[PDB]
Amino acid sequence: NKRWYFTREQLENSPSRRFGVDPDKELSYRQQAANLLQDMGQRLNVSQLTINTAIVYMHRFYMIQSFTRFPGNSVAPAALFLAAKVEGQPKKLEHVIKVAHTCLHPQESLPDTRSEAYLQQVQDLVILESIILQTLGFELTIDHPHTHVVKCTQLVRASKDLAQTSYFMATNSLHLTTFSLQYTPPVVACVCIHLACKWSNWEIPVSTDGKHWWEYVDATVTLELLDELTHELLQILEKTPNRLKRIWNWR
Amino acid sequence: SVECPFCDEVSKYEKLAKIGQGTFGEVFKARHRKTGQKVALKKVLMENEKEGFPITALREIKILQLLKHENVVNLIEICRTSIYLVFDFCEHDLAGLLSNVLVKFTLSEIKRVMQMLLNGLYYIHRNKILHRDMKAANVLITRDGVLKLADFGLARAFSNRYTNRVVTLWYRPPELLLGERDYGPPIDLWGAGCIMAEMWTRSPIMQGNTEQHQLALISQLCGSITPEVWPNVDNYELYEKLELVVKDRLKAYVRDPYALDLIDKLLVLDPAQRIDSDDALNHDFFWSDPMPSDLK
Ligand SMILES: Nc1ncnc2c1ncn2[C@@H]1O[C@H](COP(=O)(O)OP(=O)(O)OP(=O)(O)O)[C@@H](O)[C@H]1O
Ligand SMILES: [Mg+2]
Repeated sequence: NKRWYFTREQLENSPSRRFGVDPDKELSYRQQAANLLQDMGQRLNVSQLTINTAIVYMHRFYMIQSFTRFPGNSVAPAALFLAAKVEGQPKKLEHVIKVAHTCLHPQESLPDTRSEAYLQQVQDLVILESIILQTLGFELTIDHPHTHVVKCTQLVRASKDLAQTSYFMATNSLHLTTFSLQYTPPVVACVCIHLACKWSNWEIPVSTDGKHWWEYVDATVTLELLDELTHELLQILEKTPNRLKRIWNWR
Repeated sequence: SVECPFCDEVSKYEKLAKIGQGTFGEVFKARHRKTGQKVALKKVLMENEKEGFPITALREIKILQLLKHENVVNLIEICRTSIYLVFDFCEHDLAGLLSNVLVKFTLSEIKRVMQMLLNGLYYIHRNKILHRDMKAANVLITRDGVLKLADFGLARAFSNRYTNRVVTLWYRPPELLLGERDYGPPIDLWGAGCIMAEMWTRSPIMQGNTEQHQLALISQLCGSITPEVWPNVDNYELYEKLELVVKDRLKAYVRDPYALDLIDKLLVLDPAQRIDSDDALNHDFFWSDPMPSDLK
């Protein structure tokens, strides 16, 4: 029930930490997996929802396994392969292998689909999907912050622009933070919308009753936690080259 | 060896018997090594499967994890060593009981069955799932007399280009045979119709051999398929292949007028005029003497 939610201290004592992997290093391995997921995903022509789902698989998977044992470059393809079947956009195993390969090795060229080397890496992926399902305890139904952002942003008539920026923050929270391991999706959504508003210099007006916009999204959410969380997300956004540029007002 | 906090080895359970064959492997009765709790182990095998873990099995697992209700089979967990779906064990099944001339239902009981049935449907449709395999063989009952909707291997979610060859032939509704692909919950309710009639006749009422034979056998029970009966049934393409032109056929077996009225509202040709699980639960059948009674 609160199985896949973790404290800051459980996030410190990760499986990766046992095997020597620095905290900061781990955060990168997560971001690189996320990146590889997004790259493979756009080429494979699956939805952002599938990529998001695969990203959460990755995130959970490394709270149980270690990066020192399962490299993100091996786990990411298999996770996306699974996620695409689970999200109803199945892609063929040969197909995910071919795309995973071109992303990891733009220069090399795919082995012979007849060889013992290609026949192997197909099995490695099939074995890894199996290891992922077992690590996740077959819990494949993932709830994403986006669902809840798109709810609220309408029920406050945000500009098309503010809504897009909220979706943006949502997706980027999956690549850049471990929020999906720490906070429920509706809360993550509030963080996304709150930061989006601060960034677009948009103020959402206190509903007629006296309640703040967020209390219509999650009873637990305080403005103290919203400010703490947007600051974290904003900071990692600023460290990430070219991201903020995408939502920046150049006018 | 790799850590596995959330997927227990099936050695957990002690096997007692094969009890069926699956689409990916054998089905066993089995017993918790510690508490003796009885479960059904339904194996899933990956050899003839070329795309890794079967997408079709993932769907079932996804659906079963979502549906938690008194009248729907309970998936307890998934186990490893291959992969096994672990279910709560269910002693009987509507089909087998109907086949057994030894076993006999009162009117009071048959009502209770139809009630638990219709309530399981109310639930799964309310959760945006179509069963799609309604038939007596898929209605289970436990030792304590509780009916479980079972076997969601053909089930899918809903909200309009859905697949056509679904539901075993005898239980399949007019609209699917007429080539419909924008169907909803009513296809399951047609199935509840044939299952209900089956509760007296002891025998699947409409046994076909081909799609044109079933669709004909249907007409010689529910009347010809005409736009006067089924507004805009014309629009359907396959409607140009084998034309033709119910309470009296079942009058004999059933006798009770209420039972008969409901079965007529369930076996209605126009999917939009066919009764839903909600109105059926409310139908006089469940609310007039003798009231529905528990099972022994
Ligand atoms: N939870 C359970 N408790 C008791 N028996 C069960 C349970 N689940 C399945 N069975 C038995 O297993 C047999 C077949 O199971 P299952 O429906 O999975 O395979 P199947 O024959 O392919 O089904 P279908 O043909 O409807 O897809 C049935 O005879 C049924 O009685
Ligand atoms: Mg069966």
